[PDB]
Parts: sequence; C-alpha cells; structure tokens
Amino acid sequence: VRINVLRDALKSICNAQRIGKKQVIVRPSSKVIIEFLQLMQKNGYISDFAVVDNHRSNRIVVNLIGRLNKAGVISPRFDIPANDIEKWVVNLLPSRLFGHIILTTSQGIMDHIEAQHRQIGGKVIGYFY
Amino acid sequence: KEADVKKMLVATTHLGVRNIDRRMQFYIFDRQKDGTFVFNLQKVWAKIVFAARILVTIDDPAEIAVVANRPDAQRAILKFCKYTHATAFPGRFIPGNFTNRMNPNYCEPRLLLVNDPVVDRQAILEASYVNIPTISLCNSDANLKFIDVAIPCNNKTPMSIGLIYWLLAREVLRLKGSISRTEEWDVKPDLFVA
Amino acid sequence: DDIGMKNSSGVVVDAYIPRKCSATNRLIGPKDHAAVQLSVARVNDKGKMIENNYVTFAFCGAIRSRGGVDSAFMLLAQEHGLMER
Amino acid sequence: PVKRRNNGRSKYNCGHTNIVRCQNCHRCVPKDKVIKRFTIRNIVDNTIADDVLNACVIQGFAIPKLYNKVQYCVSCSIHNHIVRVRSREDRKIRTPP
Amino acid sequence: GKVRTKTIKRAARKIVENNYESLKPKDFQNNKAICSKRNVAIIPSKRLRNKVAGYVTTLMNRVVKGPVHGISLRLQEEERERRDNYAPKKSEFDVENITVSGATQQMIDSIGFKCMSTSLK
Amino acid sequence: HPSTKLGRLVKAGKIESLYDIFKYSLPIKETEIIDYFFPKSELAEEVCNIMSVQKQTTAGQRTRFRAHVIVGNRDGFIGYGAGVSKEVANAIKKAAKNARLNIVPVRRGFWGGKLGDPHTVSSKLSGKCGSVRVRLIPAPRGAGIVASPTVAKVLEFAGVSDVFTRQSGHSRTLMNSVGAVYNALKSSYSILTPDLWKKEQLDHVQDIRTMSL
Amino acid sequence: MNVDLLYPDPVEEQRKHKLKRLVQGPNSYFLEIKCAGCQDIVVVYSHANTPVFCPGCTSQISIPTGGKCAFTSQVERYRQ
RNA sequence: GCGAAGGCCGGGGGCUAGAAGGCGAUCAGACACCACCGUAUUCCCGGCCGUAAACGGUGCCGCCCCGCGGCCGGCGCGCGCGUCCCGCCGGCCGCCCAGGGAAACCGGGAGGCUCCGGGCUCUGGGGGGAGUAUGGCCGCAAGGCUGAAACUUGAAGGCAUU
RNA sequence: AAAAUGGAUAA
Repeated sequence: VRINVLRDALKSICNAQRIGKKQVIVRPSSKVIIEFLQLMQKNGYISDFAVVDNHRSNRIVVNLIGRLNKAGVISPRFDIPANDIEKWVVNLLPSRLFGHIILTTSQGIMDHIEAQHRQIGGKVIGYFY
Repeated sequence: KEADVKKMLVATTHLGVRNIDRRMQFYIFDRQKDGTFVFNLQKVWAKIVFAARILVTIDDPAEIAVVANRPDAQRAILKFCKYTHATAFPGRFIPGNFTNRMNPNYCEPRLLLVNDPVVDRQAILEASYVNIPTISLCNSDANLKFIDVAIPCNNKTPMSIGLIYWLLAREVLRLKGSISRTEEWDVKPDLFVA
Repeated sequence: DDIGMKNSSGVVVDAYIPRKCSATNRLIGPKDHAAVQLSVARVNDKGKMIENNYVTFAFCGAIRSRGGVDSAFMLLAQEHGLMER
Repeated sequence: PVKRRNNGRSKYNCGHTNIVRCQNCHRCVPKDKVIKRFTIRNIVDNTIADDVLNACVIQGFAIPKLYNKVQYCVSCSIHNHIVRVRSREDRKIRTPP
Repeated sequence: GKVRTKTIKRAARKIVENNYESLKPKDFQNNKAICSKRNVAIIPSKRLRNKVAGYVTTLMNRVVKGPVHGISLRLQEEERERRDNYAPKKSEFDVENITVSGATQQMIDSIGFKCMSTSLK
Repeated sequence: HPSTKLGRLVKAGKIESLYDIFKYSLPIKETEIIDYFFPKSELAEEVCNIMSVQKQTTAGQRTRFRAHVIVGNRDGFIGYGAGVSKEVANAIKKAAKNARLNIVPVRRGFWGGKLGDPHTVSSKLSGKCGSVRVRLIPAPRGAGIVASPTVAKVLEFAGVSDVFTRQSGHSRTLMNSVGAVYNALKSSYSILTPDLWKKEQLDHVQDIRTMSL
Repeated sequence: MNVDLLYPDPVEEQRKHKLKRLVQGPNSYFLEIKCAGCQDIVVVYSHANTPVFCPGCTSQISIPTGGKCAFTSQVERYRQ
C-alpha cells in the first residue's frame, strides 16, 4: 500500500533535480502535495506546477528551475510546541538564516517564519531547501 | 548544399552501427533491412557547422588540438591540422600527455577534437582532469561522456571520415571567412583519405 | 541582481562568487575540473566572419560525467537560437 | 569474501538441481557445480586413422564416433587440469577456449 | 647466445639515422670507422666500437629492406611525403553514386534538396 | 621558469588574486604560484601526525613515514595535503607542497544576526573521508570552534571562528579526521543559497585559459 | 525535442501501458463486422473474450481470443 | 498449516549404494584415508520429529531510480509478410551510469541518510562461559523452542595491501 | 604411494 503520498512524491522531485530532469513527474496527488508545491513555488525553490485531472488519482506536473537541494517529509507528523519550533529547526535547517519547515496550523498551511511571527505551533509536514 | 549532400550520401556518412542511446536518438533517422541505423544529414550539417562555429572561439588553434587513434583516420586529422592551425596528437595517446608538468609531450589544449570516444577512451577521459571542453564525431552507438558536442558520422570507411573532415574544415575556414566563404574548397574531398 | 551573501549593510561579503551551470544552475565547483566556461561563436553570415565577441556556455562537471552535456547543448543554444530546433 | 557472484554454481530461480557424480572421484556435486564438457572422438585412436578403413571390407564405412558428455566434479577437475585456477581479472571472462 | 646491451642498441640507432649513406650493409669495418670517427661518433674501447659496428651493419640491412620504426633518414621523410601528398590522378570517387540505399531517400527529402530524386534511384 | 600556462599568467599578472583562479576552477599544480599570489604571513602551517608506514618484504620491513600538513590563512582558505618519504622531514616538505595545491576556498557565513564581518560557517557543511563523518554546524557569536583539538585548529587556520562539530567514526585517525573536515571546508563553495541562485556573469572573455599575457 | 510531460507526443501515450500514460484510459475500442443482410455498421467489442452471435443467426461472429477478438467473415474498421 | 536430509513408530518390501560391524593392505600406530564384505538405512504406505551453509549468510509490502544486453510468458503496431523489427507489461539473469560503503563490492539495491523521519515485523550490543544450568512446554525417543547467572579475558572479529 | 613434530622469553 502507498502509505504516504507526500514522501515518495518529494523523493521523486529531489531525484529528478540530481539528474537535472527539468520536467519532473508526480503520479499520486493529494491536496497537501499541491499546498506544499504552492508554498515552494511562492518561495521560488521550484518555478511552477500543474495537475492533469485524469478522472482517477490526478497525476501532478512539477517544474523545477533546477535550484533545489533536499526536499523531504517529516512523518511521523509530530505536532511541535510553539516555543520550541527552533529545536526542530536546528536539526532540519541548513543555517538559521535560510530554509523552510512547512507546518500545519489552523489558520492554514504555514512556513517556519510565519509560525514564529504568529507565535503558533503545528504538525511538521516537511523541510524544503 | 545539394552537391555536398550528394557527397555526404557518397561518403556513406549516413550509415550507423547497431544501436543508439537517449542522446543519439536525436540524430537517428531510420532502420535498414539488415538492421544497422541511418542518420538524417540535416543533423550532420547542424553539428558540423556548430562545430565550425565553436572552433573559432580559442585564439592559437594549436590550443584547439586534435587527437585520434583510428587507423582509417589520423590522416584526415593530419590534413585538418595542416589546413587549420591545429596540432595533431595521434598514435599511442601517451596517457598523461595532458597532465605531468615534465611530460616530453606536455599538452595543455584549450579545446579538444577527437575522431570518437570509444576508439581511444583515454582522450575524452583526459578532458575531465585538465579542465578542457571536448568534442568527438560518433556513429550510432555513442558513449557521449565529457563531450560538449558529437557529430553523427559513419567512421567506418577512410572516405567517410575524409568527407566529414573535408566538410568540417571547409566550413571551419569558410565560417571564419579565411577562404571559400561557401565557394569551391581550396582542397578536394579526397585529400583527407588515409 | 545583488548576488551573494551580505551583512546587515547589504554589501556582498562572501568574497568570491562561483558561476552557475547553464543547464542545472549548480555552482561550478572551486576545485571542480570537468565543468568549463567554453565559448560558442555567432557568425555575421552575410559577413561570414567571426565578430570577436560571442556567448559562452558553462557545462556542469556532473552533466559531463552523466553524458547529457551534448543533448544539453542543443537545447542551450536552441533558447539562445544560434543552434536550430 | 565472495570469490564469484555465481557463488560457484549456476543455480538460478530453482533452489535445487538434480545431482550427478564425478566420472573420477564419484563425489556427488549438483548439476550446477559440474564441469560437463561434451566429448566426440573416433572410437579407434586417430593413430589407426585409415589403417582400419583400408582393412574394412564394407565400402564407405566411417569409423564410429563416441558422443558422450563427461561430467567431472570441481575437485577432480582442477587436479586433472580440466580447468585451472584463474586470476581475479581472468575469472569474469567466459568465451569457451 | 648474443643479444645487444641497451647502450649499444641506443647509440647504434643514432649512428644509422645520423648517416645511412656513409654506413655499409655488410662491411663491418666501414661502419667501424664511422662509429669511432671523433666528431661523427666516439666509442670508448674497440670492443664497444665493434659491438655498435656489428649492429649498425645489421641495422643497415634493416634500414635497406623494410626499415623498423625509430630510425630517421633524409630520403625516408621526403620519399614518404610524395606518396601522402599524391591525390588520385583525378578523383573519380564522386561520379554519380546510383543504387540508392533503402531509406536514405527520406533523409535528403527532409532537408530541402533532393539528390537527383529517382535519377540515382 | 613558470611550468604551467596558469603559472606564467600568475607571474605575469594576466590572471590575478587566488580567488579569481578558484572562481574559474583552474587546476593549480605549481607550488611557487601560491607563494607569489599570497605573501601575507606566507601560509600558517601545522604538521598533523607523521605516522609510521611499513611494507614487510623478504628479510626486513621497509619504513616510510607518512605526514599530513595543515597550511592556511584566515581569509577563508584551508590547505590539507599529505606526503610520505623515507626521510621523516622530507615527508613533511612533500606534504607542505601538496597542502599548497589543495588549498580550498571556504565560503564563510553570517548567522542569525549579520552583526559585523563573517566569522561563522556558511551552512551545516558536511563531508566524510574514510569512515570519519563530520558536519560543521554554524554557531552563535560567543560560540568559538568546538571540535577535536587537532580538528578545531584546522578550522582556526580556515578562518571560521564560530563553528559546532560532531565527527563520528574512527576519529582517532588524524589522517582521515582532519581530512574529512577538509572536504567539508571545501564543500562550502559547492553548496548554493537563493541570492547565489541569481543568473548573471557569463563574461566569456574572462576565461583564464583564454587570457594570453 | 524539448517536449515535457505536460504535452506528450500522441504516439508516446499510444505506445506506453494504458495505466502508465499521463492520461490513462481504454486501449480497446469498437470494431464492426459484416453479416448477411448488412452493408451497414455491425459494431462489436474489439477484444471480445466471449461469443457474439450472427444477428438472428446460430453461428458466432467473433472467435474468442485473450487479445482483440478475431472473426471468420467480412469486417469493418473501428467506427464508420 | 507446510517444511530437504537423517532419525523414529507400525505395516510392508529389498535391487543398488551403504551409518555400525568385520576384513585386507597402510604406516611408529592407525581400529583413519584406499580396496573387499555387509546390518540399519535407501524404497513404499499411514504416523511422529521440526532441523540445515533452510543462503542472495541480504525480512515483508510501497515507490522513484542509466544504459547495453541474454532468456522467458503472454500482448500489441507498422514492415513484406519473417517464428521479422519496435517494443508494452510479469519474471529469470549478466555488465554496470550515478550513488553508497572499512573494503570485497550492491547498483531490478547493499542507491535515493549525519543534507538522517512511507509503514509493519524480528534480531543484536567486546570476546569466552553459553545455547550452558535451571524452570517450564512440546516430543515415543533422539532432541527442539524459550533461556540464565556466577566466573574469566584483551583482544575476539570484517574486508583489503605487502 | 608413504611423512609426525618443534619448548618461553625478547630480539
């Protein structure tokens, strides 16, 4: 059984960007995997994305400007205390200055900076750098 | 040019070997009754004219050196080296010609031109160590490693190697405007044959 | 484009900045050997002459080893336009 | 260390092979670890090449030829020199010599 | 059993390419004079002079008939040059090829000029 | 003479500043060139472990000595190269020569606050050589260099004075521990960040091999 | 050739497996047969793995096959 | 639930090999190896037993991952029309691009990890003592499964190079 | 065809 849609899909993005693979393919698509990609495209780590709505699992198209290093998901999706979002940042972030950890908060899918600006905490979904 | 296309079809340059790779499928054209591959000559011109274009970039054409270990060829390289201003590095490659500060044949070329990677692999390998962009001219089976560009060509007959070397040199000099400028070439197609 | 790390003042403070591969955007390495800033030459055509000034393409060291440096080139100069489709 | 990837046998996808015995040792080695080189030879030694045919009354009779596979054990073979101890580089090459 | 030492072989090669005309195919003594002729070459000791002389007489035989590589002669480079720079009296190779290969026709069709379409065919 | 095409260009001054040569990734094989390009305190050096190396042959055992030398300047430059020779001192000289050729540019970094001039490392740069796996983690201003006594001093010559390290493997090996860190320190420039993602440059006529004095 | 997955050449999708297509769907289609009294369309399953019978007749129009079903009488291509 | 081989229980069998046993040579002594003879066994039907270098010494599903291949089972499209050519899937395999690892080397993973987090399960923690003792439990037994401690010792051990 | 052995301790 495909236990996690996001992990395989994020490994596949990263796999394409080591082989260059300007055009990348994600086969199983979930709303969260779209929300992760808009967050990435808005950041600019990935250039853009789309999904071909075949009337089954909706396959996803990924376009990467090629400037990508490691993009992995953190599951088990531990909820993080708002005060200690940084301890997870120390382990998963290259430099406190750059990088992003996408969390899920009630207000909506939000990145590490937005969470501490609102002083809020959420379940870790993944790290994109 | 229809008379050069007739010459290219005469050279049998449009012939290929058994199989191609992901990169080579671009130059592939068709399958014969026996099964070796064939190449579209449009791909031959773009690659050879591109090679002419890229070859004028480095001042001191000895720096755009030529290396080959193919019996049918070497002579064509030895004719190109004469018609252009390049230096041939043929026969035994002397592995470590490019490296070794005290090498009898110290070589530091700025660009490289080969007869093909498979015939002498040391040549293409010796690009990575010495920071050198490398070019070769290959048949349908193409191990395209380290090579900026590669040109589909038979590389099976002295005549085929000769006519692509003639077409390259004619274009290299014509693209420069040094001679010909698309006029009858100063040397014949048969001059480069072994 | 203000490329490079900066202080609170905003001047580039990371000393040397490595160039980027044209096809993968990976930074050409400090001791990477295969990656090269080779130059491609345009022609007047009516002039039929080199104009002395022309574009350069950096082929990343990794792509050279991977073997895709050739198919990358046709695309690199296709967007530039000098090479045909 | 694994001297060879085949691990010394050609057993692939089965997990079992039928077992035979060395012509010499009579050691039982599964079909996969067996030399098995096919033999075809004239029944009288080629030294009696045509001496027999000149002696043979019947016209156009050809000397009978044996067509027997010889199955030897690995241990028996190296000591009878049917195959030698190859070098690390030499082991991968096949091409029956 | 006799095989020559490297010192003799190396010098002998120099003496055969320094002067092929002066050296002799069978006369060891003519070569012996050239081997020990002060400015031409010096061999310390007669036996070493004799050693080079025997080889330079055999090497003279080698150069005379089908010379092995590593030896240079004035005539050899010039004589080779004439054959390499000889182009066919008239290059009859191009002519009209005729006999079209089976699918080669499409490649000419797909580049804008037909190579005498159905004339070589 | 100057043996290399780059070596003559360096003495001539056609290509100047070590940082420019590193930018074009030109292999440097001339020892004399580094001393000419940088005369500032020459290079600070350390002789890390001259190990004893042996080959048992017939009657007795041959004993070469293998030495690893750290040569560096606190301008984001660290040099780690080694040499082995029968003479113990000669090995050190051969190592210093190697240490000159493989001097590697270190990016250097600014932490959460860019208060002044770079003393921190760039990202959590990580390199492994042998079995020793080491990650250089950026550290706060007051944090200095935390690592093995020998590994930390390699960092001081590199010029990072704000780093955190956790090397894992057979660390007792001076040969690969201080070697794995060298891979990490060089990796500093191989890594990339969003400002570095901006596409510019491609000056073309600036190729070191193209330049002729 | 800078084709990307978003628009794959039709032949590529037609060559690949009907599940491994950027748009997955039916490999099979409806192919006509000809019967007594009919010059018009007599559509049938292209890959019938079961017997179809001559309209108003006892004999079976399509032979059973794991793949596309074969026929013993005159037949008409796809849809017309 | 099934599970090689050997064992064992009750019937049968009984050719050949052949645990034991005798025997010759064999050597200092061989009661070992090599001959010769031979019971159990091998064979069969109903039972137990529950082990193996049960091996790919690589758990189980899941997904991406580079070219050259061989075989194999369906399954297609064009060619002249062949048991062709390109392949599409499920396997069987050889070489191996990345990449990994102490390396041998895996690379259809032993890759996508210190830039560590798809899920479920077992199992280990220096080397002996020790699969030992005992407490069970299962078995006709032989034994299997679970499973100690006291005590000792500085190396044991992997792949490599000379 | 027949061949077993070599104290400890440093070198």
